[PDB]
Amino acid sequence: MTCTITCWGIGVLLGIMTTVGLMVVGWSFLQGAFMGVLAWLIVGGVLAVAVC
Amino acid sequence: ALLSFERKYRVRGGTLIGGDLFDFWVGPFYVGFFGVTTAFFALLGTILIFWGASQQGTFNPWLINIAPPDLSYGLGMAPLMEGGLWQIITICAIGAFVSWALREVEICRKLGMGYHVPFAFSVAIFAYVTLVVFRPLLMGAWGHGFPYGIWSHLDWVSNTGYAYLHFHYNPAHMIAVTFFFTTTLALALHGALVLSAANPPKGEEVKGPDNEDTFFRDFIGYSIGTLGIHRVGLLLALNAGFWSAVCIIISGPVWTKGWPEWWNWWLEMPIWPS
Amino acid sequence: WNSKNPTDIYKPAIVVGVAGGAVFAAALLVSWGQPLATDSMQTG
Amino acid sequence: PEYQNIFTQVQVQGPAELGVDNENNLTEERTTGTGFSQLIGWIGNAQLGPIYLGWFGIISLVTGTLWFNIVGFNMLSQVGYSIPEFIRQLFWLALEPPSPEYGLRMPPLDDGGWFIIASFFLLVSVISWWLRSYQLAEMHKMGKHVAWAFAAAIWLFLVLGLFRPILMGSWSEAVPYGIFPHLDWTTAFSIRYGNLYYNPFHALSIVFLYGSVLLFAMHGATILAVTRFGGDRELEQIYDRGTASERAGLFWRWTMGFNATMEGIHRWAWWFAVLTPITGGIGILLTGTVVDNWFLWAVEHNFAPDYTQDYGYEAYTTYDGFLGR
Amino acid sequence: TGLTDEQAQELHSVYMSGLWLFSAVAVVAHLATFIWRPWF
Amino acid sequence: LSFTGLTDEQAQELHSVYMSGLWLFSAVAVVAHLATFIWRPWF
Amino acid sequence: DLSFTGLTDEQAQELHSVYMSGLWLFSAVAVVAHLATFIWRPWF
Amino acid sequence: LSFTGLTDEQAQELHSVYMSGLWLFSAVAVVAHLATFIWRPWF
Amino acid sequence: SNSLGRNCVFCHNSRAFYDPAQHTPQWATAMLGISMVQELNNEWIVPIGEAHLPPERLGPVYNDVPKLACKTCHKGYQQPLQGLNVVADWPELATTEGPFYD
Amino acid sequence: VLADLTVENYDRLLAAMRSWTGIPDLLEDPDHYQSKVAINMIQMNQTINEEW
Amino acid sequence: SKFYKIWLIFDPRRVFVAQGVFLFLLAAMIHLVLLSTEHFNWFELAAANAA
Amino acid sequence: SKFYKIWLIFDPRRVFVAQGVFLFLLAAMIHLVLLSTEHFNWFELAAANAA
Amino acid sequence: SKFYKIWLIFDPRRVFVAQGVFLFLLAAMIHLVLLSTEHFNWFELAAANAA
Amino acid sequence: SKFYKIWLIFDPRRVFVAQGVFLFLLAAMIHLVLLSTEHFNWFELAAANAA
Amino acid sequence: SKFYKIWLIFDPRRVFVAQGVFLFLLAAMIHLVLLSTEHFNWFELAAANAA
Ligand code: BCL
Ligand code: BCL
Ligand SMILES: CC[C@H]1c2cc3[nH]c4c(c3C)C(=O)[C@H](C(=O)OC)c4c3nc(cc4[nH]c(cc(n2)[C@@H]1C)c(C(C)=O)c4C)[C@@H](C)[C@@H]3CCC(=O)OC/C=C(\C)CCC[C@H](C)CCC[C@H](C)CCCC(C)C
Ligand SMILES: CC[C@H]1c2cc3[nH]c4c(c3C)C(=O)[C@H](C(=O)OC)c4c3nc(cc4[nH]c(cc(n2)[C@@H]1C)c(C(C)=O)c4C)[C@@H](C)[C@@H]3CCC(=O)OC/C=C(\C)CCC[C@H](C)CCC[C@H](C)CCCC(C)C
Ligand SMILES: COC(C)(C)C(=O)/C=C/C(C)=C/C=C/C(C)=C/C=C/C(C)=C/C=C/C=C(C)/C=C/C=C(\C)CC/C=C(/C)CCC=C(C)C
Ligand SMILES: COC(C)(C)C(=O)/C=C/C(C)=C/C=C/C(C)=C/C=C/C(C)=C/C=C/C=C(C)/C=C/C=C(\C)CC/C=C(\C)CCC=C(C)C
Ligand SMILES: COC(C)(C)C(=O)/C=C/C(C)=C/C=C/C(C)=C/C=C/C(C)=C/C=C/C=C(C)/C=C/C=C(\C)CC/C=C(\C)CCC=C(C)C
Ligand SMILES: COC(C)(C)C(=O)/C=C/C(C)=C/C=C/C(C)=C/C=C/C(C)=C/C=C/C=C(C)/C=C/C=C(\C)CC/C=C(\C)CCC=C(C)C
Ligand SMILES: COC(C)(C)C(=O)/C=C/C(C)=C/C=C/C(C)=C/C=C/C(C)=C/C=C/C=C(C)/C=C/C=C(\C)CC/C=C(\C)CCC=C(C)C
Ligand SMILES: COC(C)(C)C(=O)/C=C/C(C)=C/C=C/C(C)=C/C=C/C(C)=C/C=C\C=C(C)\C=C\C=C(/C)CC/C=C(/C)CCC=C(C)C
Ligand SMILES: COC(C)(C)C(=O)/C=C/C(C)=C/C=C/C(C)=C/C=C/C(C)=C\C=C\C=C(C)\C=C\C=C(\C)CC/C=C(\C)CCC=C(C)C
Ligand SMILES: COC(C)(C)C(=O)\C=C/C(C)=C/C=C/C(C)=C/C=C/C(C)=C/C=C\C=C(C)\C=C\C=C(\C)CC/C=C(/C)CCC=C(C)C
Ligand SMILES: [Fe+3]
Repeated sequence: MTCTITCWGIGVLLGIMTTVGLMVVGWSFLQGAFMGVLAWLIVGGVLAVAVC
Repeated sequence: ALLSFERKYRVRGGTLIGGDLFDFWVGPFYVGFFGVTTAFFALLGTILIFWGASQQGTFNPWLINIAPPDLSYGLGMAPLMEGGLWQIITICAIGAFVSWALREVEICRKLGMGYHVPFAFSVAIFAYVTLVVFRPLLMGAWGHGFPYGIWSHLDWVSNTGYAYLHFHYNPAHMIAVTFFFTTTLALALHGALVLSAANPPKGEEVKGPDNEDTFFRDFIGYSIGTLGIHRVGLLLALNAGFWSAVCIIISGPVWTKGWPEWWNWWLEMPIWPS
Repeated sequence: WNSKNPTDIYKPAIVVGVAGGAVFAAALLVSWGQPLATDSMQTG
Repeated sequence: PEYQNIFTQVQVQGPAELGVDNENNLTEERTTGTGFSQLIGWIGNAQLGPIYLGWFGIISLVTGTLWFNIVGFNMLSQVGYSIPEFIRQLFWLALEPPSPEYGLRMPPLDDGGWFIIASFFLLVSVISWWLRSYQLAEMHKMGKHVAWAFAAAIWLFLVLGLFRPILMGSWSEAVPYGIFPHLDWTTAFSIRYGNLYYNPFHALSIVFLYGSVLLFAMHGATILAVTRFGGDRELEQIYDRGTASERAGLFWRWTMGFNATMEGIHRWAWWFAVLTPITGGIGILLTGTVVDNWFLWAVEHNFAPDYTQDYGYEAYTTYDGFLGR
Repeated sequence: TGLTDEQAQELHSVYMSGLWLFSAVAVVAHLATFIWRPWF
Repeated sequence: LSFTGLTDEQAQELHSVYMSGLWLFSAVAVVAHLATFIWRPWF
Repeated sequence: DLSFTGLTDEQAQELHSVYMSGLWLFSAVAVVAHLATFIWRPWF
Repeated sequence: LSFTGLTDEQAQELHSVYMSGLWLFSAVAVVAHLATFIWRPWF
Repeated sequence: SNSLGRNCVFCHNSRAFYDPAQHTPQWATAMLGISMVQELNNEWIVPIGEAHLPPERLGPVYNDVPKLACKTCHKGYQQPLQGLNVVADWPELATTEGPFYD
Repeated sequence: VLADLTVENYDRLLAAMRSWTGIPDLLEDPDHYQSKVAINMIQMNQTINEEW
Repeated sequence: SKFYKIWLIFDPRRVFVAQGVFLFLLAAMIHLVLLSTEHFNWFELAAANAA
Repeated sequence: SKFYKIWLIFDPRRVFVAQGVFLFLLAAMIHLVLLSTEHFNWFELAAANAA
Repeated sequence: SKFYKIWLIFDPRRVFVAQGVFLFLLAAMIHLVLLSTEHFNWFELAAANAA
Repeated sequence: SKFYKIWLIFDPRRVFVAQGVFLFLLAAMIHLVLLSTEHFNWFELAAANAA
Repeated sequence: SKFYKIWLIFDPRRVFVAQGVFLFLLAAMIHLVLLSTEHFNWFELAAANAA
């Protein structure tokens, strides 16, 4: 691999960034985490397929 | 006694501690250093249960109940008949479980096989440890552990479940329960394939791995394989043990309100129109 | 002079960092102590 | 450390395996369309092979969709065709069973009438899938353990929604078609009939449910521990026992005094899983039709624990003391 | 698979040069922080 | 000497571009920080 | 003359020239959009 | 040079058609946004 | 439970929700609360709302008078205002037959 | 219902109810619906502390 | 100046996809951040501006 | 001045990807930290300044 | 002080990555604890100085 | 006295790395214990010293 | 006496590492026990004398 894991690692980092970003602008930790989980699955999944 | 093939495997060595001082077999059981400690802890714990049962007034296995101390005692030791016996049996139980897992390490080291079983048992130990010491430690009292009774420890589960007003809504309980119903799903189908292939209709040849590989391919459109089912199978059951440990360690130390109230994050999201 | 024989140099460091970590966590849990105490009341 | 056989470290992909065949001519109804997924290939086999689509499979798939659609169309119409509200309340909406006032008669479409029709298609869909499992095993010339194990699951499935409501004389005893509502039904069912913990068959089903996960963790770990001896090829270890079966047996013989064979492990595996819904089906069938209160049944049969301590919080602490004031 | 004597000679010299450069900024930063807001 | 296959002269050429990129990134960062300090100082 | 991507120096030079033109154009539109936003509602 | 095994002449042909479609899609959007701004301005 | 801020085991023993011998003394107080809420809603709150409350104070669906329940007083606490003595200094609201300051 | 109270007690209680109910004009106009609700609701409050 | 050598390290096909995904998400996130604020939300301002 | 030898140890492809991810994550983290504070929150400052 | 003999037994790839991560984690931790305190929090102090 | 013979049984390569981890963990532990204290939290003493 | 023969029984390298871990773990555990108390807490004791 060495690229799918990196893309997966990029997605989870973006998910954490989107998690704290929503908390700063309001929202809640649980609501922000779900979007972070969603961002990790979507962006990480898209990257794992779009770029290899 | 031995088996028809056991003699060539009963070799000296493979111990973690104690060497050949304890390296022998009693009957079929392997006795190690941790088989000695297992015998001490299991027997002491079992006897103390019946000693507590004697003073409790009943020897009925259903009605035997060694309960933890009151929440007022905190994390300190309690009088042995005011909940202190439960604390000693817990120490004996933890010592027996850890010794049992470590004894399995010596057994599988002597057989030159992987340590998957002692690791998998350690998850079961962790599920027990998070129930009897970790969760009581976080909640500040030994009285939060489950009592040592066949039916008495069901009342603890029922009360702890309703301590959060509907325990099915626990998100980690949902994940953990989904793993149990699927682990039994995987066990039923995996056990069925091997039995079906090895036991065809009378008068017909037994089948190989290909026939079961193509059966669920014909059945559900995909077969995970002979090796894959054990790999996903251990993971399904380990996740069942791990997530069950999670669902109870977040109930009270991390979440004190009702579990339905947890899902309020999803209901009142900003995206949902009023 | 030097020794050129093979040696797993990080093997003892890892176990020290784990045993020390348990002591590190215990000292914090004794000094600061139980960040979320979640005290309970007995009703039975 | 040593390679724990949890994820395959190298994958090989060749021509797609279309499957075996015999005089039953399986290839007629196979899709002959294969795909390979390298993500699922890390833990298992990577080929998303062709699926045999027969008439039991198609009828089950079609009727299952009708039950799925009727439930879904009702849920969508329950929120007034509001898609954002349907998604938001997806885990909360359901197709509720008929009201108890209608007994076993056909209720109005809005008051459980569509539930019976949706349940009718679900019952046909589930039975058709079971027939597919039975037919596929017969056409593959193997044993019917897959169908027999499925029938055990259907037994609890039939008792929950078909047999017990008929015995109880009311369609209202069925389980609602919802994510949370069948959890609410599960909790309400235990509360209504005393405490389902004290149902011996519920306790028995838990024993085999715990045993199923316990065994299949044990079997999965043991096979992976002996997979260095080709233990994952269990079938060849049954017809010709290798050291993988010997060490797997001797590991458990030296641990707990007794073991199994490479074939006998799956008999333990099959029966513990099969007994989970069989005892559960009996326990549910005996609930309401016979008992109606399980804790009182436990008290009557003298296996309900008795407690001597007081019950109020005032007996252990004070309101001010708990508040720390 | 190991370093020669010559290889480690230049590696240490670079590492020390980075050590002083990193420390020099840190010492300056700490002095600036102490003047701005002392902690003693 | 090398661990990743790059020659000594290749790394010298690569480092020069990297430092030039690093200085450019730091140059605008200094300008960005200087403008922010005037707008809202934190000292 | 190292190249981990198989591109020659001439190929990479031409690719950057197009990419640079496909960076100023994106930035020029962004600059115009940012200027219009600042006139509409300034943020500093 | 060509990672997709596609010639330079083909790429220019493909882009010219793609740009023609892009402008047509954008031309509709400009008219669509102009109609919306008249009906309900957002500035 | 939500109105009191407590849980189900505050007033009940989970193994027997029916058994009066397995109930805490708070269960008896809650049982008195059910009667009080019904009396307040049926005879006090609804009759006065149906004659004086304006349409903007009524319900959305049935245009019904707002009613009170457990959470109206507790508002998420085991006792209203955490057991604060709110009637010692207000004898006027303590009885219906003239204040008794004594 | 509250006319039998003394002058200092009536003023003390009436001022408290306005603060308690957040209505600065409570019991000012007898024909007001809020005042008429309060008069009945004073009796209900006394009933809670006495009957219940 | 001679930044063109970054393509000798980064695969142009790999970086272009990553940059395209990053730029849209950054643009979407910033747009959503402005909507979160009560001063730069152009949708709510138009409602207030129209009175 | 001898720091160029760091590239003999680290593969440029691995470090550059790590540096790019770290630099943006650090930059985003500092930006979010400022937005949390009531002083260095330019979105709220514009609202207060306009009012 | 030469002390260059230590580098013979160490892999430069492993120690540099471990040290580089360690320094940033240490630097971030000290910056975080300073922000936790009400005296050395320069973000809160800047607000007080302005007001 | 004659403690130089500890290296005849202990490996100096492994001991040096092992004690380095131990020493840092000790220093991090002791430093973080002082912060919990109300008398040796030098961050809080600066606040009291200023006031 | 004649206790020097324990090294003819115990491996000097193996006992020393076990002794080192045991001695530090015992020392750390005992120090933490005093911190868990009130009388033998030199950190809390110093604060009391200050007041
Ligand atoms: C009112 C009741 C609530 C409820 C409240 C709880 C509570 C409370 C708990 C669970 C927990 C669990 N619940 Mg729930 N739960 C409810 C409804 C359900 C339903 C259902 C269909 O309705 C299901 C399937 C489950 C399923 C489960 C699993 C997630 C889990 C079970 C324990 C576990 O995993 O093992 C883990 C336990 C072990 C692995 C035991 C370890 C064994 C040791 C190591 C070995 C024993 C050796 C011993 C000495 C025997 C040797 C003697 C002889 C020699 C052999 N719950 C209802 C709604 N649920 C329990 C849990 O998660 O525990 C972690 C938990 O505490
Ligand atoms: C407050 C909650 C009550 C409770 C109320 C109930 C009720 C009610 C029931 C159980 C039952 C079960 N409980 Mg209980 N239970 C509680 C506490 C627990 C605890 C615990 C730790 O506390 C545990 C572990 C359990 C465990 C269990 C299992 C042993 C058992 C289910 C058997 C089975 O496998 O079901 C799995 C079987 C099915 C899911 C149905 C078969 C499904 C069919 C065949 C599949 C059709 C698929 C369908 C078409 C959809 C297909 C879609 C695909 C995508 C294509 N209960 C407490 C007491 N429990 C069951 C029982 O009694 O068994 C005797 C049951 O009915
Ligand atoms: C991955 C998680 C799953 C799991 C796995 C698992 N369990 C395992 C293993 C594995 C992989 C083993 O290898 C090991 C084994 O050898 O099993 C046959 C084992 C094992 N888990 C067992 C049972 C078991 N597993 C359970 C569940 C699970 N274990 C999970 C489903 C449960 C549940 C749900 O409760 C039980 C009861 C045993 C058969 C065995 C452990 C044997 C052992 O510990 O032996 C030493 C101890 C004694 C002989 C007796 C000790 C007595 C004590 C001193 C006193 C009593 C303490 C106890 C708290 C009593 C409480 C009683 C009341 C609660 C009724
Ligand atoms: C009791 C022990 C375990 C068990 C055993 C068990 N279950 C089994 C079996 C066995 C032995 C099978 O052989 C059988 C099987 O085939 O498994 C793969 C099965 C099975 N049990 C299943 C699941 C299952 N198992 C469960 C539990 C368990 N059963 C335990 C874990 C449960 C629970 C927790 O209740 C469930 C839900 C199924 C996966 C499978 C057979 C069900 C089946 O296929 O029914 C026919 C229905 C359909 C084909 C369609 C269903 C509805 C679709 C989702 C609709 C289509 C949606 C799609 C979006 C199309 C939309 C179209 C429109 C837009 C037009
Ligand atoms: C007195 O009364 C007065 C005041 C007069 C009055 O009434 C005021 C009214 C006023 C002002 C009208 C205000 C309304 C307005 C303005 C209506 C908006 C108008 C809109 C929205 C226009 C729709 C057209 C969009 C299409 C139809 C796109 C089609 C898209 C196509 C299909 C492209 C997609 C297909 C592809 C293939 C591309 C994908 C490519 C690849 C896959 C390669
Ligand atoms: C609240 O918590 C509080 C209380 C705060 C707390 O915990 C207190 C903190 C405590 C106790 C921790 C104490 C910290 C300690 C002890 C950390 C020592 C710090 C050190 C050591 C700094 C290293 C700097 C290394 C660099 C920056 C090198 C630069 C060199 C680089 C790497 C280039 C080298 C590369 C080459 C030359 C090229 C390669 C060469 C060839 C290929 C030849
Ligand atoms: C919460 O607490 C708070 C207080 C907030 C907190 O955390 C405080 C922040 C903390 C502690 C972070 C500490 C910051 C640090 C450590 C800063 C690291 C940042 C660094 C070092 C900047 C690198 C810049 C590198 C570039 C941008 C190069 C550009 C490269 C260009 C693009 C050239 C690339 C191309 C080539 C090389 C060509 C190849 C050549 C050939 C092929 C020949
Ligand atoms: C919450 O907190 C807040 C505060 C919000 C926050 O987080 C703040 C976030 C912050 C400040 C993020 C920092 C942003 C940064 C750093 C922005 C990077 C953005 C960049 C760099 C823009 C590149 C654009 C270049 C293009 C897109 C060119 C187009 C290229 C075209 C398509 C041509 C390509 C085609 C070819 C080359 C042909 C091939 C050639 C041959 C075959 C020869
Ligand atoms: C409040 O803010 C919220 C809402 C939060 C928010 O997120 C804001 C939204 C944000 C920031 C999104 C930013 C939008 C962007 C970036 C818009 C991208 C849009 C683009 C780029 C338009 C492409 C149009 C291309 C077409 C449609 C071509 C048509 C193609 C035609 C059909 C030709 C096809 C080919 C052939 C026919 C044959 C060719 C082959 C040969 C010739 C061989
Ligand atoms: C639960 O109940 C409560 C009440 C709470 C409870 O606690 C009850 C506790 C209960 C009942 C425990 C009862 C304790 C018992 C029975 C323990 C007896 C203790 C024993 C037996 C230990 C002898 C001391 C051994 C040493 C210390 C040897 C020293 C050896 C030295 C080092 C010599 C070796 C040196 C050599 C050089 C060898 C020569 C070698 C060559 C010649 C080669
Ligand atoms: C009139 O009133 C006045 C007076 C205004 C007033 O109010 C008083 C205010 C006053 C006095 C201001 C007090 C100044 C303060 C508080 C400023 C602290 C700031 C300090 C001290 C310095 C920071 C500089 C940080 C850099 C720039 C580091 C550079 C490090 C870089 C990032 C390199 C690190 C990375 C590596 C080495 C990589 C190694 C690689 C491997 C290991 C692989
Ligand atoms: C996007 O597409 C659209 C389409 C829009 C959509 O919405 C998609 C659909 C969506 C989202 C609905 C999602 C469905 C959900 C969540 C349902 C979960 C289902 C659950 C949890 C099942 C509980 C267990 C029920 C039992 C145990 C039954 C057993 C009963 C059986 C069936 C026995 C037969 C019963 C009878 C009464 C016989 C009647 C026959 C005669 C009378 C002859
Ligand atoms: Fe198997």
